[PDB]
Amino acid sequence: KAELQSEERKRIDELIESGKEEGMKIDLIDGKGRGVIATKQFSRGDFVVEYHGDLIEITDAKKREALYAQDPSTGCYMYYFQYLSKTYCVDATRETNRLGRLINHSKSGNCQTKLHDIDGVPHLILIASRDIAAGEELLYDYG
Amino acid sequence: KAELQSEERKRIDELIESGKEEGMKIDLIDGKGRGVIATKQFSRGDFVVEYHGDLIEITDAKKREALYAQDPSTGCYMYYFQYLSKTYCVDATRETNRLGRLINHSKSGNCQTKLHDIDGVPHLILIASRDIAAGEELLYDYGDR
Ligand SMILES: *CCC(=O)NCCCNc1nc(N2CCCC2)nc2cc(OC)c(OC)cc12
Ligand SMILES: *CCC(=O)NCCCNc1nc(N2CCCC2)nc2cc(OC)c(OC)cc12
Repeated sequence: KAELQSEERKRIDELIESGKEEGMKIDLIDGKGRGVIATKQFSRGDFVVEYHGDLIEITDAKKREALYAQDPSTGCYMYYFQYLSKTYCVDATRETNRLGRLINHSKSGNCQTKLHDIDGVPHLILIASRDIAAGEELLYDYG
Repeated sequence: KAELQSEERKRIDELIESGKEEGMKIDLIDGKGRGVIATKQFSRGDFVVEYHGDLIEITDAKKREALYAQDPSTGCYMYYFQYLSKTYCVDATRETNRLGRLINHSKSGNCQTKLHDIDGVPHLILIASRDIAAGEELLYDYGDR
């Protein structure tokens, strides 16, 4: 073990809250376009990056969705989930410098999502679903 | 006022439970592209069409989102809402004969959303936000409002 689990949790909390993202970079994938590449090896289970965005409840998510007035054909950055009796939305619509929202989707990726609680506040993170080689495209799937 | 409210509530319920979607058609909208055009007049407040899809709970919404495994850049047909303190999703991903999911979005729209109850079951419907003349493209706004 619990000590090591608590200590790894602390390192994940510190990375999440620091504002820093390492071990990855934006690159153009041949025949695909923009994507995120691992610039270091990842082991199955390792923290990759947060899917960073504003955490809001469903009422505020509806207010935001109504006001963006963006066309739905271009995709949505608002992700919904339930956590301890509440429904939340991680709204990553804002065009920030964060890499989590840039990781492409795949029918079989090397990143999976997990909810990571920080003092009763859930964070949507990407963890490695298998071992990842440096240079591989980071690809998520829901799962 | 209660009589007119009840008569209309029954009119909306019958249309939903019959599958028939009258006064509109699929068309190449002038100067834009594919959409839905009104083929009759609609007064402000009138029922236009339901945003038809599978009504599911959040657990099943997560499983479907995981199974479709679609590229998120092409848009999403899964609409999340709260009704009587419970979370729902109307999933219109399936390509059916239904027109509601084909109505284009616009903040300058002529259709607004409303949650319409049928024996405790919420249905997401589109209602005319203003008068709509025949030949106008139907366009939705997410607002109530
Ligand atoms: C990030 C916000 C977002 O994209 N939300 C998507 C909500 C579900 N998708 C969707 N919803 C509707 N509605 C909901 C309320 C009545 C009309 N119409 C849609 C229409 C289209 O295309 C015409 C799409 O395309 C993906 C999605 C719709
Ligand atoms: C109809 C299903 C759907 O489109 N769901 C949208 C979910 C929110 N959008 C979104 N989410 C993520 N996540 C969620 C869990 C970690 C990764 N990544 C996204 C990435 C991209 O592009 C790279 C988009 O593009 C619109 C949306 C994402």
